[PDB]
Amino acid sequence: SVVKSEDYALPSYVDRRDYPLPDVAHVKNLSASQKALKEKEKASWSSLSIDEKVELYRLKFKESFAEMNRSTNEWKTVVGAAMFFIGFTALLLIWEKHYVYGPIPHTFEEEWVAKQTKRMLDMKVAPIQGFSAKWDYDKNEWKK
Amino acid sequence: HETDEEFDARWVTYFNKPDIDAWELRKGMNTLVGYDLVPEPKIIDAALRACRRLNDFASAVRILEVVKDKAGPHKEIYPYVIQELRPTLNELGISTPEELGLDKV
Amino acid sequence: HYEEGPGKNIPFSVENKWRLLAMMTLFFGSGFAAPFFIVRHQLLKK
Amino acid sequence: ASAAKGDHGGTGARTWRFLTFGLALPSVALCTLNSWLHSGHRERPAFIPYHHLRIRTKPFSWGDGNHTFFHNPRVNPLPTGYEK
Amino acid sequence: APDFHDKYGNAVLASGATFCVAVWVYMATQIGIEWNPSPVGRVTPKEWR
Amino acid sequence: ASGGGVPTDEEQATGLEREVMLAARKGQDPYNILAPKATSGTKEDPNLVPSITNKRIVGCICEEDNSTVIWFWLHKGEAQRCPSCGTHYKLVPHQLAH
Amino acid sequence: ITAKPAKTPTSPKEQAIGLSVTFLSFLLPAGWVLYHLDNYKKS
Amino acid sequence: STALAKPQMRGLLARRLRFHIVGAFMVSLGFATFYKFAVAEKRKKAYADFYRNYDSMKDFEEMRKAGIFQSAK
Amino acid sequence: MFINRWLFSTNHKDIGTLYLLFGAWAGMVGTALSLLIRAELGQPGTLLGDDQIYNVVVTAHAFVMIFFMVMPIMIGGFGNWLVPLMIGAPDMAFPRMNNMSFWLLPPSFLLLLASSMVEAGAGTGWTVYPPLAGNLAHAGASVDLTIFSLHLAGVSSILGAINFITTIINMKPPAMSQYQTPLFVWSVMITAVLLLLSLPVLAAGITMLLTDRNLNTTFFDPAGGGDPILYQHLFWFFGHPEVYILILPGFGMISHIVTYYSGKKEPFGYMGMVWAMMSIGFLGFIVWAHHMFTVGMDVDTRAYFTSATMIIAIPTGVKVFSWLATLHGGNIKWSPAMMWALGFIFLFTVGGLTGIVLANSSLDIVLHDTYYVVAHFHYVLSMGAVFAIMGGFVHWFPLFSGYTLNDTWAKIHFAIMFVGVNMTFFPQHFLGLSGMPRRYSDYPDAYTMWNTISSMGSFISLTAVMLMVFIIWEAFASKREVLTVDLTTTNLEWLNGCPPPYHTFEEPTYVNLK
Amino acid sequence: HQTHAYHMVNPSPWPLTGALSALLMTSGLTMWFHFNSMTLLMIGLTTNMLTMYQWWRDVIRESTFQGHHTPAVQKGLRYGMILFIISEVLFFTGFFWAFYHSSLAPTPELGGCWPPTGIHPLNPLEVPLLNTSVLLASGVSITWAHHSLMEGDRKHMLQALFITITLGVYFTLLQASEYYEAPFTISDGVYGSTFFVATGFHGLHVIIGSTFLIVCFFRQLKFHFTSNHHFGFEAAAWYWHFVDVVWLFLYVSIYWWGS
Amino acid sequence: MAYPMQLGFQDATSPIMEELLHFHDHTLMIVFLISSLVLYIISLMLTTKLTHTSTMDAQEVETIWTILPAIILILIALPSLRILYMMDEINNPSLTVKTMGHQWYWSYEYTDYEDLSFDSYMIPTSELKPGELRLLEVDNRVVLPMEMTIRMLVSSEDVLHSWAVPSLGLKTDAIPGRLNQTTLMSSRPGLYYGQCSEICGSNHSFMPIVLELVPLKYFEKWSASML
Amino acid sequence: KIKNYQTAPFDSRFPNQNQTRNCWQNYLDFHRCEKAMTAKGGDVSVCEWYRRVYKSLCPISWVSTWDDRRAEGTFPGKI
Amino acid sequence: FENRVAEKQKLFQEDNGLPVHLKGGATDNILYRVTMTLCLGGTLYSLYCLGWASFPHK
Ligand SMILES: CCCCCCCCCCCCCCCCCC(=O)OCC(COC(=O)CCCCCCCCCCCCCCCCC)OC(=O)CCCCCCCCCCCCCCCCC
Ligand code: HEA
Ligand SMILES: CCCCC/C=C\C/C=C\C/C=C/C/C=C\CCCC(=O)O[C@H](COC(=O)CCCCCCCCCCCCCCCCC)COP(=O)(O)OCCN
Ligand SMILES: CCCCCC/C=C/CCCCCCCCCC(=O)O[C@H](COC(=O)CCCCCCCCCCCCCCC)COP(=O)(O)OC[C@@H](O)CO
Ligand SMILES: CCCCCCCCCCO[C@@H]1O[C@H](CO)[C@@H](O[C@H]2O[C@H](CO)[C@@H](O)[C@H](O)[C@@H]2O)[C@@H](O)[C@H]1O
Ligand code: CUA
Ligand SMILES: [Cu+2]
Ligand SMILES: [Mg+2]
Ligand code: NA
Ligand SMILES: [Zn+2]
Repeated sequence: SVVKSEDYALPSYVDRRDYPLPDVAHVKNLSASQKALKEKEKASWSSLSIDEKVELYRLKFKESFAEMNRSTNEWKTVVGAAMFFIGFTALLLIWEKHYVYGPIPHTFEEEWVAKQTKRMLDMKVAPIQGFSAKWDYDKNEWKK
Repeated sequence: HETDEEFDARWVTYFNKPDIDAWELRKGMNTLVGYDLVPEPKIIDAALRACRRLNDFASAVRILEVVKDKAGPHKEIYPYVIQELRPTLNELGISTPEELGLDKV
Repeated sequence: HYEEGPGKNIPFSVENKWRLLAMMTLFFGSGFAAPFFIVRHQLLKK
Repeated sequence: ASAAKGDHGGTGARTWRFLTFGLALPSVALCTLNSWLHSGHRERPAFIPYHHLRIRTKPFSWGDGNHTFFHNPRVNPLPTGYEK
Repeated sequence: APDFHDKYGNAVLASGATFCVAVWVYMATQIGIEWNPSPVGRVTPKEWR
Repeated sequence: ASGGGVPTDEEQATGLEREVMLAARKGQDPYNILAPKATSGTKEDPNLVPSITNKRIVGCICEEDNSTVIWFWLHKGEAQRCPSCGTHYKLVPHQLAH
Repeated sequence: ITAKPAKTPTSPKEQAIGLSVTFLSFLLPAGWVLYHLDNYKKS
Repeated sequence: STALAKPQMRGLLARRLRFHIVGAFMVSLGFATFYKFAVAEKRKKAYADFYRNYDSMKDFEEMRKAGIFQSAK
Repeated sequence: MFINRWLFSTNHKDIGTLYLLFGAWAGMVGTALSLLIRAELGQPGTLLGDDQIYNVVVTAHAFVMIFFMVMPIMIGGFGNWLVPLMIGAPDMAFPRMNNMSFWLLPPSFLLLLASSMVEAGAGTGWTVYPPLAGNLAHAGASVDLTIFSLHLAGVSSILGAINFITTIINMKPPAMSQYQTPLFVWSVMITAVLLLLSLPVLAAGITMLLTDRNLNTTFFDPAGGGDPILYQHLFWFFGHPEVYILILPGFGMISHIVTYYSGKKEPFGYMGMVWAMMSIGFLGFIVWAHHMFTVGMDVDTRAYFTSATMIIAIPTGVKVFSWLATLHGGNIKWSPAMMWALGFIFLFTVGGLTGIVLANSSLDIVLHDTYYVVAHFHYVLSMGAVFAIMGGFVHWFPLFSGYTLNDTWAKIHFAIMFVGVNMTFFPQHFLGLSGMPRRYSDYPDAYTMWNTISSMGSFISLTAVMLMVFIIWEAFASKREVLTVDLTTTNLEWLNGCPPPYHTFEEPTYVNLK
Repeated sequence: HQTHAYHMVNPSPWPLTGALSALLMTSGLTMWFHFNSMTLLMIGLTTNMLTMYQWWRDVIRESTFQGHHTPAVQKGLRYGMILFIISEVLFFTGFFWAFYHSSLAPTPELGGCWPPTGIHPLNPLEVPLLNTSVLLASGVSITWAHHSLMEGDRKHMLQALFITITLGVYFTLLQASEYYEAPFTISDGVYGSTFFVATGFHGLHVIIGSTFLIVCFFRQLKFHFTSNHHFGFEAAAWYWHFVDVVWLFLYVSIYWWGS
Repeated sequence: MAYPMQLGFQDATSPIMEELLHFHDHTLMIVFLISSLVLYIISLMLTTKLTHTSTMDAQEVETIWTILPAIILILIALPSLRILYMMDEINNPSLTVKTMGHQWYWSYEYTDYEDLSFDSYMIPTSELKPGELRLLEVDNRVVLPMEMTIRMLVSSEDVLHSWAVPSLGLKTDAIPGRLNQTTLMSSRPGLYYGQCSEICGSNHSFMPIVLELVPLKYFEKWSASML
Repeated sequence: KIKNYQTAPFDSRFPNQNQTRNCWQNYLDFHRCEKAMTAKGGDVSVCEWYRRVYKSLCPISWVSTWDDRRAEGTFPGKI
Repeated sequence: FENRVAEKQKLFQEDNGLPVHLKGGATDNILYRVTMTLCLGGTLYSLYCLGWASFPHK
């Protein structure tokens, strides 16, 4: 039953839906009852009990298809932890805004922006679609 | 290649070989489940009888699991096949994975 | 001959995980820190 | 082409030695005579300080910075003209 | 037998999402970042000349 | 016009280069320069794979022109089959340099 | 792939320690430089 | 009891593939149509309608009176 | 012992280890330069107060990421570790030369760091165009130190390309034809033939820039009858092959990772994938002047370069579709390397498509030298290369080290990196279409919002990079040794165990002809 | 014990010393061009030369003396030398490209003509024709050398190889004399730039190839070569034909067509 | 000029620029469709338990996936090359103006009749008049007649620069020793901005271009007053 | 006499984006003509077209460097 | 001259565990020590020179 490094060059056991009959049995050394069970398997399988049938399955295979195919909760740990580190990055960006960046230029002040915005509409910036197109020059207001 | 009927007969004959060995039984099933189809009952019948001649109950059950797995989300296919094999399952005393509790996760 | 095997086919020791943490910290941290320090150096020259 | 000679029964050492001394080196002798016959210094041209010549965007790393590496005073003027 | 994800997954999901949302909302809205969004529908133009 | 004085490989080749030359003379290939030719590969007439140890990697190109080669360790003992095509191989260990 | 269990398991506490030192090793020296940019800019 | 009817057992992956590649083609046609009307024609019509009765001197005169130009007051 | 092994090596695995470590340390330098770029741009105004420094940091970021991070990891690192094992060879053809190609890299890197420390750095762009890179506008040693750094990096790579071509052509089992070799070994052969023919032209070009700066030649100075545009032709004649060299070994790794995690014995359409890589490598020599559509080019020459450039989409599309047809019908294993390859396939396609928009010279007039070009190459190059690298690295790390990674932590790393790169580069498209120039230290105020979001994105990828360094530590700290690996019958590099012995294939594989 | 035919090389210090000699040569050219000093460059040229000598000495120990060049090893070296020579052809191609770009569309600073106003080109029928005859001649003698070796003739291999080396030296002295006599210089605009950088790098390869044939000459004097195994002599002959071919393109392009 | 949060191109000021907008809309539709198809197929490949892992035959499918992409490329190339040749066709300009780049400002020469030339520098942020645009305004704009084909010739007196005006679809490198030519025609009066677009050293970001498009008679008088 | 000049017309000799040689050819033609006229005691007025063309096309600094080099005797074109 | 390659073949095939670059004898060690001294000492000297060149000398 123990798999060793020094066994790498030998056929090994795998549970894969797409390779259902692996190259070796799951259990290679049998107990005396396991051995007699194998002897019993050579007679009609209708004489084997359910528990003996299950045991013959489990000597050949490690996990059933239902077991090997099961879904897990790992996605919760992945998505949660990715969110936590993304949240941590925002701490870094709060530190950089507080300690690294100085004031932005005065052209971002509310009054500058209001005047600059008028002057864009005076020169009809993007008058066909992008910007002045959205201003109503008759009603003197943004188009609804 | 060949007709459905031809393909199925070739696989029936492969598994019906009297002295098929354990290497050949595995090679067969592991090759067969590479194809885009759920094997016909007649093919599964012949591979379960090869398991009987090879004294291998465990591989017969696993062959039933793989028919179910090959059907993917088409849930009507596995009960149809088990229906079809029922005289064989009875004659050989093969219990289904469900009868053995091996469908529970 | 040379040592073979996990942990032995590499030019750094993994025999102690804390000493490895310090070596990895200094290795990757020195690459990462370098350009910050080269910008500091060029801003300090005028 | 085929050149105007012939051999081909075998291109071995005897044949390539025959080409070495019968054609290749006589050629070199003839060209050596043609050269060492149109030798003799020709009269150097008037200096004109054209801005596409005698370029100096950085001094050279040797001498006074202003002489080329195989500078020949007879025929290579400096930017300011021929040397004394 | 419960692995790490069965035991901690719901907690990791819930707190990681809460924390992430909280700290990005705070960074985006409370610390003076100027996003410079469009003036359209928001700015009253004012005489400049 | 012609003379001698240059050694021949028969006279002066040494080390492994001399070993390969002398083996080729006897039609042998101890250093694996040639591709072995397949047998029919049945259980009765398996491909014979020489080794100087107890296991050797085999690549099987199951059909001519396949681009996929199938690789596996072949161990001393009963013949083993390619996991793709079933062709048989049997290890024949030992020796080299006498 | 299958593997052995770890020869020297790294518990949650030891991972928090490894992650924190890895993070400080990149954050602190750059943080120091950038904190002091203005001391350089007019130095 | 009732026996179960025999289902399609062969080619199920190919079948699924053909169904959805056809579907993706239909959706592609849908999107081209939406896009040609929401974007591409929309643009042609914005430009066409802007220029249809456009008066460049009038636009210039409005710009001049708003004080935007160096060369015109 | 230590010095004989690690400084005098003649072993392909150790030398490949060295290149992975070198490239990883380069990638930290490169990433820190990229964070400086985006910190300067993260809000309007000046951060560094010195745009000559901002230009040096941008120039260094590209040379570090291209010559010291991608090429060493992909061809020096994965090439040396994997190509001999995938063909059953006992080492490279020239095992001691192989060690000089590695050792030329630390000196080439020291010269580039010297260039940034002396004078005011080389603030030229990684294209180093004269006259800005000439001796009046960049007087002093910095550009010359950059030129030599590229000379030593060129010779390392030209000798590596001779070694990989010879190894791949001469050292396969006698029965294995070239059409039995894995796709990664072909992707390496083809990258090496591109290196062999492209690098010598860039060495000619930058040696002429060196003589124009120091020996009073005038190849690129109109005062002597030279022409700055001649430099751009010789730079780009190398530069377009260089971008396919950066991605080709990524395409090789991706074919193996998608085959492996789809549980397939082989990629779909193997000879179509060989044809596609050879076609892309051949067309990669006849398109370079799409880097020069705004220099004053004749209309018929623009037409030809637009049409020849677009043709590359045909063979590249065959490889994208063939990777999709390889996933088709697979038993998909969602391992972290699979995630990195599927991210590659989608993000490489986005970037290749924005390349096709730029191939249209009439649209390129408006888009050239804007952030739409930066968004193009950070999708196809920065992300395609880096994601194939990360997928390779997480796939093959248990082969090279003998230890496993924590797959959950590796999934977490993937997720964070995927968010970061997309937040950083996707808005650069809007910046480009609306006309923001590249290589600027500050922008008109209208460009603030996309710049602000792109710079916040850059910090998210930084958190991913830090995490990845912890993930490697934890694997080495925990020492989970590999026991079993699936599909060795079609992945020869794993069949000698993990890590394989120092000498492998001392007895070669037996492969029959038949 | 291996049972393939390829060569596992002993761990060696020459790759590291060659990489560091590269850093010293380039550091040293920087020092010479900007910090007025030849010190680093001279140490780097000296280490470069020691590195080449010991490295190639060891390849000769490995092959002639230890027997590690089996036919598979030798075929790999043939490919390596062909791919190297292709890389050198692409390097010269950059210089021919710069030549044709400048001379086919001469700018107004030149007078809008080629050769530029004020340039008096060498007469291609004088020394340049001689140099052409000298290199073609040496291609014929090195072929005589190669056949004498394959035919097992020691004295005539030595004489033909000597003659070939004497021709290489004669071309080098000729070209040195032409450079001194030339009335234009490397600073004479793009005419001087293309002429001296393209012929100067060719001249450097003539010196390297001559040095390589001189090493083959001393190896042949010590009986290293056999009549069937002599790859260093084949590599030196393929390199020498490369140098001859590059010269033919220089002569036609620069000296003849560009005059 | 660009405006905050803009996603696409500046509105077109010249009829070449409107052509490019329609061509970009056609190309972008094709780019979205392909990228969204590959993302969709990826999700489809990954969302079934059905398997098929045996060797698959590739020659039928490689036909569709080489011919369909070839047709899509020809469907981009055709309108693409139509625009290219249309822009190139003989125009007859009524005016030639030269611009020379320098580190770091532009100069302009209008010498068809008189000798008019001047330099044009960015307005420093601290000197901007209320409402003016940071990094974009200049002291001396390039005044030009609207509704007229103008030939711009572009060069440099020092390193490379590039003279760009995105709303007019223009970008032409400025190379010392070369005189590159491009044509400009504005459908509208107004102020059109652009920025130097080839890295030329430490103030590459700070040498903008501003065109001021006005009726010809204003342009004549402005020219006279700039002598 | 044949005037109303607005700007230099399209010249099929120089149809592409680089107009350096158009500027240069008209500068040379002007000065060659003016040389021909001043010599053969005719009138420079006939050289006008080339003068207008090279003025419209050539950068002022090119014209001014080339005039200096003609005065200096180092102008490399033939006049 | 006489052919003495067989003597050299014996020398370099001596089973003494020496790597090929030192197997000719003491003279190899001395050449190796000269080369490596010059390379390492030159490399330290080039780092000094970078240190010197990294700062303005006004
Ligand atoms: C990061 C912040 C982004 C801010 C978003 C927009 C703001 C809206 C303002 C407010 C909306 C108001 C309406 C104003 C209309 C302006 C019209 C215009 O002139 O139009 C020109 C515009 C048109 O742009 C748009 O019409 C916006 C659509 C954005 C493209 C769709 C992908 C959505 C991406 C998701 C977020 C980004 C990160 C993930 C992207 C992942 C990689 C693409 O500009 C472009 O050319 C950008 C596209 C660059 C080309 C690269 C294409 C590759 C495809 C991408 C993947 C798609 C398949 C997967 C489908 C998507 C699955 C992920
Ligand atoms: C990995 C590196 C890499 C790769 C592979 C590519 C690939 C391509 N790139 Fe480029 N590119 C860069 C790196 C790369 N690029 C860099 C670094 C620059 C800037 C250099 C500098 O200035 O600094 C650049 C610049 C660049 C420019 C110059 C822009 C400018 O400066 O104005 C152009 C112009 O055509 C271009 C085009 C392309 C094209 C058409 C491809 C094609 O090979 C892409 C092919 C892929 C697809 C099209 C997607 C997959 C296909 C399908 C799904 C099939 C169906 C598709 C269609 C029918 C369209 N790239
Ligand atoms: C007889 C033919 C022999 C050729 C060799 C002779 C000279 C010195 C050695 C080095 C050879 C290098 C090759 C070519 C490099 C550049 C120019 C050399 C050709 C030459 O020698 O040109 C001489 C100028 O030399 C000069 O500047 C000499 C400057 C010498 C410094 C060389 C500078 C080093 C720069 C080379 C960098 C090399 C990068 C290599 C890339 C490797 C690939 C990665 C011409 O002399 P002149 O007085 O101008 O005119 C003659 C007037 N009577
Ligand atoms: C003033 C002088 C200094 C000039 C500066 C530059 C220096 C000059 C270098 C000249 C090159 C000398 C090369 C000598 C190689 C000797 C080793 C050798 O030739 O090795 C041979 C293998 O070839 C091999 O490695 C082939 C190895 C081939 C090497 C080819 C090298 C060309 C080098 C060019 C370097 C410069 C690059 C150009 C700049 C742009 C050994 O095999 P055989 O010959 O078959 O012998 C075995 C038989 O005896 C068995 O019976
Ligand atoms: C782009 C990569 C950068 C990412 C963001 C980096 C995130 C920052 C991590 C913190 O870095 C540190 O923070 C300080 C403050 O928070 C500094 O202390 C400074 O601040 C003090 C308090 O104001 C003093 O106590 C000290 O002297 C000191 O220099 C400082 O040295 C530094 O190491
Ligand atoms: Cu001028 Cu950039
Ligand atoms: Cu390109
Ligand atoms: Mg540009
Ligand atoms: Na900034
Ligand atoms: Zn087989």
